[PDB]
This record gives sequence, C-alpha cells and structure tokens, in this order.
Amino acid sequence: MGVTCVSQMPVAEGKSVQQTVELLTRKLEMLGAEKQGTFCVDCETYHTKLMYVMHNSEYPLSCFALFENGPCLIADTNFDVLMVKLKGFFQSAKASKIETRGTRYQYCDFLVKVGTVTMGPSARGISVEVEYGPCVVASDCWSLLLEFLQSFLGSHTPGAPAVFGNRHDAVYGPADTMVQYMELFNKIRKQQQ
Amino acid sequence: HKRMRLSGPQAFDKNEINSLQSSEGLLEKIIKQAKHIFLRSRAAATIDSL
Amino acid sequence: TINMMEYLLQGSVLDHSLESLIHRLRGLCDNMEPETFLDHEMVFLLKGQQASPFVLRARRSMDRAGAPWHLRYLGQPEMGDKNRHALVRNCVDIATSENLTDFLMEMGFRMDHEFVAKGHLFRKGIMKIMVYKIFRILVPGNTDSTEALSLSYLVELSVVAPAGQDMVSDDMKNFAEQLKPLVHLEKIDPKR
Amino acid sequence: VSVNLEAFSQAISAIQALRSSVSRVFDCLKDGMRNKETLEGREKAFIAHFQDNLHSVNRDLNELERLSNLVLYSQLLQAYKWSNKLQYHAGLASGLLNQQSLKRSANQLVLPPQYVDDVISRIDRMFPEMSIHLSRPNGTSAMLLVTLGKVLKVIVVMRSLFIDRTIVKGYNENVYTEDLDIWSKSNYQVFQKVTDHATTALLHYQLPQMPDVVVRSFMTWLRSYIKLFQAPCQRCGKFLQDGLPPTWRDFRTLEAFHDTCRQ
Ligand SMILES: [Zn+2]
Repeated sequence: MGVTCVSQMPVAEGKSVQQTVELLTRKLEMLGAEKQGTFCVDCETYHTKLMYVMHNSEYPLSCFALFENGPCLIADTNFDVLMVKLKGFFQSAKASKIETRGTRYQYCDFLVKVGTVTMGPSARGISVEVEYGPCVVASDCWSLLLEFLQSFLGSHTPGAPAVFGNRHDAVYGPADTMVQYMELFNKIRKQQQ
Repeated sequence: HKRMRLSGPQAFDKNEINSLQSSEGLLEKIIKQAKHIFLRSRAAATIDSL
Repeated sequence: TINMMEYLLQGSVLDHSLESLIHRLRGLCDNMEPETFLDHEMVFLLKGQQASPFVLRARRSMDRAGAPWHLRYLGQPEMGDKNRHALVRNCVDIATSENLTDFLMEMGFRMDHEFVAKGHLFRKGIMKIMVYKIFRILVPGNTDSTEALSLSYLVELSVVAPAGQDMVSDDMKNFAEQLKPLVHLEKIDPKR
Repeated sequence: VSVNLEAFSQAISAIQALRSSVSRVFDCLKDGMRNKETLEGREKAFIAHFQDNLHSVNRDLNELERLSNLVLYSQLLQAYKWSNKLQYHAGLASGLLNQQSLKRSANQLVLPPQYVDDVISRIDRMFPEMSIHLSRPNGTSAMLLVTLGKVLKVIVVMRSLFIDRTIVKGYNENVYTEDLDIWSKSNYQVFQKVTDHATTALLHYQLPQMPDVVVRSFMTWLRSYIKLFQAPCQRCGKFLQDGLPPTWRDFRTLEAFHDTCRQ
C-alpha cells in the first residue's frame, strides 16, 4: 500500500479526448519516465443501496467490492464468479459500467497513470493517479504528492483527497485507492455535458 | 501455498505474486553461486597482491 | 472460468477408536506432520423473494493467526450414476478480508447457525481427509464456551476437482474402502 | 521553571541597558559638537549620534515593559555551586581536548553476550519511536530488527558489540520475520540509497576503543530518518530530484540533503 492521489484533468480547448492523453503522456515521458507495462481498471455496478466492484490490473488476482461509505472487501477473482452465480438473485443495473485504460509511466519510485474513463464505448474525461510505494505513511506524504503534481500536472492539481480524511497514523490501504476511484467514477458518470 | 492464500485479502502487487511463484532451476542457481565464488576469490587475490 | 465440483463422502468415528483411525490415516496418507486445525464457521442465508435462500458458508481460522476468512458456495447435489458412489456439488472458493461479516450483513445476508470444528487434517494426492468434532456454540456471540454436538467425529473425504474428465470418484472409493473396516465412509444424502 | 529564569536574567540586563543608554544621551550632550572638518558634517554628526542615543533609550525602555509580561548550611550551597562549576568546566575541557587528539598510534575480540544485550536494551529504552528486536539465529553474532515508525525497518548485523552490515527495508515490505532475512534488497531505489548511506554512516561512526557510543550515534542518526518524505532538501529546497526524496543527513548536523547535493 503506497499513498496515491487520483484526479480528473479536463481536455480543454478543442483538444479531442484522445489528443489530450497523447499530449499529457508525452509530457510525462518528458520527465525521464519509462513505461512499465499497461494498466486496466474495469468497474461494474449494482443498484443494491448501490454495490460497486472494481479491479485494477496492478493487482493481478484481487477484485474489490465497495459499498459506498460501507466497508470494502478485497477478495479473490472467484468473487466475480460468485457474483455471476447469484446474478439471477442479484440486481444488475443498466450499462453503468465505467473503465479507465491508459499507459503506466515510472519516474524513480513514483508510478503515474493517466487514463480516459471511457464510458461504455465513448470516452469522456481523464483520471490521473500518482502512487508512492516507499511511502507507507499517508496524510502527510501529501506534501510529496503535491510537489510532484505541480511539477507535471501544473494547473488543475488536486488539493488532496478526503480518503486521507481525519489526521491519523493509520496506514494507507488498497481500499483507499479504490474509494478515490469510486468517487472519481461517480463524478464522470454524472458530470454530463 | 499459504502466501498465495494471503495474496487475496492482504492484497499483493505483481512483484510479490511473481516472487512467490518463480520459475528458476538448479543449474541457474549453481552457476550464480560458482560465479560469486570466483568473483570473491579474484578480489581476494587482487588485494593480496596489492 | 471452469466451475469446481466437490466430491464428498461422509462417515462417523466414535471417540474411543479415534486413536486407531488417526494412526491408520497417517500411514496411508502422504508423510506430512498433522495440521491440528481449529476453526469457526457461520452460515449466512439470503431471504429473498425466491423461496430457496442462497447459503454462503464463511470460515475464520482462530488457531492460524494472519490467515484470511474463506467464503464458499455449495451447489445442489448432482449425484446420478450409482457406480460413482460419491456426492457431487458445485463449489466456488473465495478468500475474503476480515471485514467479511459486515459486508455480508449490509448486503442483506443473515447469520443463521454457527459451529466450531476442531480436529486433524491429512491429505493423499488431491484427496483431503478431515477428521473433526463439531461443537455447538451457545451465547449470541463468542467462542470461549462450546458443548460437544456428539461424542463421535465426522470424517469427510473431499476433492476439489477441476470438473475435467472423471474417475475422480473411483480413486476416492478405493481410498474409502481401506478405512471401511475401521469406519464406513459412505455418501449420506443431506436430506434427513 | 527555566523559562522564568531566562526572562529574569534578560530583564536584569535590560535595566542595566536603560540606565547606561540614558547616561549616554546626557554624557554625549555635555561634550557637545566636534569640528568634523565641515559645517554640514559637524551638524549631521551631532544630530545622528543624539538621535541614535535617544532611540536606544526608547528601545531599552520598551524591552523592559515587554519583559514584564513574560516574567553548616552555606557550605551546602557552596558544594552545589562547585559541583555545577566542575561539571561545566570538565565537560568543556573534555570536548575541547578530545576534539584535538595528539595520539598517533596504538603500539608504543571477546565480549559477554549479556553485556551486549544490556547495551541494546539501554539504547532501546531511549528513542521511544524506535523498537529494536534482539535475536541470535546464527551464533553469538546478534541481528537487530529496528522498526522506525511506519517508515523504516533496518536490519543491523552485529558480529560483536560492533556494527557490520545494515540493510534498511520498507515497513510494508517483508523481512520474512523468521529464519531473519539477512541477505536481500528493498526493491525500492530510495531504500537502497538509504542502505548505502547507512553503510556510509557505519564507516563514519567508528570509535576505536569504546563500542557503545558508536551504536548510540548510529541509532541517533537512524532516528533522523523519521522525517523522511516530510522534509525539504537544505540546498535546493526541492522534495524530489529524479523521483527521490532527500536521502542524506549530515553527520554532526541532522539535516536533510539529496546525495547529489552532497551537503
Ligand atoms: Zn537537493
């Protein structure tokens, strides 16, 4: 678990959704960053309250089920199979699935991932996550993430996230990154326009 | 295995998962050991001469 | 993903002869020191509009520290051929985080019955033989005090086959036959 | 309390300053103007000196007002005073004389394990953030696992009451907790640079005879790595150079620096 921050960066001007990622990723490459593979984050939804199940590719076997403010269960992939078996019993929702797919760039112990939350078949928006694997402590590693973001992100740099929340010596968790992703996804689904 | 069970709830990255399941061989390890021994011997002899 | 079918044969041993069976299983099985596991299992049922309630079995290992809770779904019996002489059920095995109890209750699954099982686990190839004494749990929540459900211990031979090919039951029948003089392991239908 | 003692000592000097400054204003006026070689120069010099003297009286008066807000038997007191005096004098003398030592040569090990255990326990008593776990998996050579907050997990390898090898690891990383993972790497470049700097500190902190102050100073220097990821380099003011937090703490000066900024 390494402190992470995810924000949405607007494409701006008349730059196409893809055109902006191409440019932002080249700007990241212009940090001496080297590509270290590909990352896929695919999330499905249920209208039950509301259930969310998300799975970052960075984690090979885990599937995360988050119940809004309620607890997140980090479970094996067989969890998706249990979900499908229950499916007739379970609620399904209507094409609310949201995915962000983009390149992973490594810059000396910081992994930066810029992706386009493509809703369904049509892209709309952009998610940036900067993670620090060495920084086990969180909520005060904010100075680091902020300085690195001002280096590359510049404008639209986020003024923290609430997943850090109350000041505590509590260690950062894979659950916290998933909660950041869920808030970001709720915003793309509803930003509209 | 036990840590492969722990990989689920205590969420592991790619690196820990691949480190638990590594495809190595007796020959590879033996060669690495022999190389290390030779290097040690070499350095020792060099310092002795010095 | 392919589905995982569990082949199960269940039989009972009275306590007086437990020592003879333990020595015998050690000899036939692979040479591994006995695991001596202790675990707490709570079954959750979903009372939805459909009459049948979904049953998910959640298991926590009290004895083994730092081991994740295991959640399993057991399907209806698929036994058909008399020759197989085994009970076949669909099974999905998923390791879960400690916050499993809360997730299930918020989802709507309701805790029903809880039991604590203590006993020895031994394995031969894929086959796993578990010998355990089920203990009833009284008081709404706790594991400090347990009473014995029976003097006898259930012995279950279980194989989590990939569901590819068959003859898995034949191997199980042969192994069961050896323990048959010491204990009659047979497929007993859950009904009554 | 000590803060009250300092405020009183500062105030005593401020009263002395006010009296001296008032005497200076009148004493300089009595002497009057001096020739100064020029009409403009003499007038300017007298006005400047008088104004500085007048201002000093105002400054000294203000400090006294501000300082108001902040705040068989005699032989015993004599002995107390002489004890304090000898303590301060001998401390200063030992410092000044061991800073510059004229020893040039020696010519003109065995140690009890319980003694090493006692030394390690004494060092663990201080620095409450650090927690040191003693263990002897291989022989009398001790291996120490030192946890520093959620930041570091250092693996010190004692051969005796002597530091031989150190490999720091991350808190989330696994030291394998058992038969101890002496030989491994942290898989993160920052912690590898920290291992290099720890070996450098070991090579630096090397006292010849006494084997305890070396471990004391090593633990004190390690404790400085608790403000890691949370301090700015003292040369470039930056937190990240090539994706690295500042990795060097100067010996004799527990300040942060990227090792490229030597410092
Ligand atoms: Zn610097």
